[PDB]
Amino acid sequence: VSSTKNGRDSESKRLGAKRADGQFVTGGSILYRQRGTKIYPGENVGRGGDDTLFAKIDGVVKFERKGRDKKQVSVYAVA
Amino acid sequence: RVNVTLACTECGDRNYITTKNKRNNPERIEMKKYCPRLNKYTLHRET
Amino acid sequence: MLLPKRVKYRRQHRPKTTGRSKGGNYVTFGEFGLQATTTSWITSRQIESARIAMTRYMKRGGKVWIKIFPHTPYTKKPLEVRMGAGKGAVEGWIAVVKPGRILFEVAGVSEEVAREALRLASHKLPVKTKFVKREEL
Amino acid sequence: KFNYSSVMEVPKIDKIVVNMGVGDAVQNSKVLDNAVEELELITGQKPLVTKAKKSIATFRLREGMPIGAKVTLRGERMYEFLDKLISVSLPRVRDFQGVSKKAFDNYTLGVKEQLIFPEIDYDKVSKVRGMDIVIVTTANTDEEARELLANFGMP
Amino acid sequence: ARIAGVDIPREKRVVISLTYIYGIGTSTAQKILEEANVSADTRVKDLTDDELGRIREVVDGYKVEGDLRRETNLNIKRLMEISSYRGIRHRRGLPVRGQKTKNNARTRKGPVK
Amino acid sequence: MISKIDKNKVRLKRHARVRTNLSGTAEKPRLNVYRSNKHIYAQIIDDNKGVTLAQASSKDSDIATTATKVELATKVGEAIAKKAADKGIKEIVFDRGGYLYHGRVKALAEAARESGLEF
RNA sequence: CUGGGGCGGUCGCCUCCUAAAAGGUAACGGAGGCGCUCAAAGGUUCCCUAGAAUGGUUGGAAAUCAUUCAUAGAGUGUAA
Repeated sequence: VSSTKNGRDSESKRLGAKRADGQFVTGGSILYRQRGTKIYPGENVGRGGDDTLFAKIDGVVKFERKGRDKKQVSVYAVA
Repeated sequence: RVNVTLACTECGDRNYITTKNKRNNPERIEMKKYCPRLNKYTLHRET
Repeated sequence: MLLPKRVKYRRQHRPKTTGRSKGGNYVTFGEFGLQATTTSWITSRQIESARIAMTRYMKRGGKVWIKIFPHTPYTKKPLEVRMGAGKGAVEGWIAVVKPGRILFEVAGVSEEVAREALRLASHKLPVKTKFVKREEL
Repeated sequence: KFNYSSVMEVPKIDKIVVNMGVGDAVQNSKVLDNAVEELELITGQKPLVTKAKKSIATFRLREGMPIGAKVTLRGERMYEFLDKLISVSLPRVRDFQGVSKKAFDNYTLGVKEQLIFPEIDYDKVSKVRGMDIVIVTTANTDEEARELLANFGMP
Repeated sequence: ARIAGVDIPREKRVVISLTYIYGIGTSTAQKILEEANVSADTRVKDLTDDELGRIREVVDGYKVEGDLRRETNLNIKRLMEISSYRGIRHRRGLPVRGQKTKNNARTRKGPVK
Repeated sequence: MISKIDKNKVRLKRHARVRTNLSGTAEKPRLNVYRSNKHIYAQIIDDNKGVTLAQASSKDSDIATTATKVELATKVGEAIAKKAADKGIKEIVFDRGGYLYHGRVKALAEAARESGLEF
């Protein structure tokens, strides 16, 4: 009479990028959902309590490099 | 770990509820909260 | 009788058998060795069975090298019960070998003596082999 | 003296660190304070919490994560400590050796094999406490350090 | 006090201070000090101001000083090496006077057993 | 043989950590102050563009004067104050480089505070 | 619910692998956790940064260390 003990699992949290690079977004729009500092915040970009990247100014997104092995997302007011 | 209700002296309403350890701090907790009606940081006391 | 002292997981996923050998396609210890030409799973029982048949005819007159070690253990359900009840217990340890991989390596013996000793150990292996010598060109 | 190209390449004596060893206050309630006062009886400084009871680096009996005392003496107090180390500390020793590696506590490998508080004679002490005094110098070489160990004071 | 430089025993028998000092084994401890009112009430340096001075004059006036007696004793070791006895070839090894190497072990001189 | 450590090295590191959430920007420029073992230098810099628009030091020809080795700082602060008063003497962020706020820097910091520099 | 039913075992939430470089994805597939704790383990200002081997407790070959390497090897109230 063989038994089991590995049929438990949690729900999946839709993580990853929510906005593409070069797309127009409005202030308050989420840009990234992660568990830690996978992507640092750039210009006009704040960090939430759950390490969520959001925009504060309406403009276009821009994913660039910060340092040598760290990425960062910023937003520019220029339409 | 039990519930704690910070009572007021002028307000008379329990709009501030927190938690604490009876085994750790068995004495009454006394902090300075803010009662909107009085609109002044008053000294609240646990019942 | 070759098996790891301890492993993190006792249940693997069965190593894939495709492509060519990743590395170890040249003899670097002995002068002659057995090179595989087909892909199959080599168990520890067969590995020790071929080694005992090689030393028996060599009469302790040379050095033997094994370039393969069972790293993946496989399970097996006994007494053929109904399917769907979880994984079974470990049965033994195997090792995937792809074409171009050297199996054994002999040294300090006659060239014709190593050609006969390797032929006796090739009859206890389930893969087509080929006698090769140290290349240098 | 030995071909120093300037008048600032001459070696100096970096610091002087010493105090009691274990003085385990887990069963010695007042012996901790007693050893503290004994360390304060050679040089007047409050005793801190560190392993300053060795003859050099670390190479003795292991354990780790203890709770002893230590003292930092590096100015003109250090010169006076050396003077008292040639007076009271050569009353019972009378044996100048030579080494420059490790001793009690690349170190961290021991906390045993020390002295027995000889200058703390049982004239105002309740016990004997290992208080090996580590020598800190600006010595760029252990044999140059040995040359300084016999220089201006007992071999 | 200054009887031996650093008083070993403290607050105990007055003649117990000469017991820790080498050269006497409590056999001539009360036969060296014969000064007026030379008593003792378990107080070596307690209840006393001037008494060691006379003890330092009788210990210096005696044939044996305290270090010279051990000096000649540690100088006859090589002086007794004229193919005689005094552990000529005993101390070097482990065997000691009494031939206790067969009765048991060498408690006198034994490096590691 | 315990070796000594550079004082400017550690200071630089600390300064970099304090410059992670503080920078000048035209309207609110940063007042960087460099204190040496002889004199002290100060200059209003604009991080946004990267160009200085002010300069004041204790080794200046109109500042060099056998003082009490602390009065110079006060003068230095008042010296740049007037220079900054000419153009752009409003809200400004004071930078303490990497040293402590107590000491000669304090005197130089309060020197502009009593001059009128709204900071 | 269930590779017929019974017997057994499970039934909610959290992390990883399977999952095929966005996200999502099954089985009585493979591994672990939670049913809290904390008046400082909170807020703010300021300042700090393992293992090897030699003055030997005949020695656990890591007492609370001197300063080399640390180059982060640590550390984080808790599983990943």
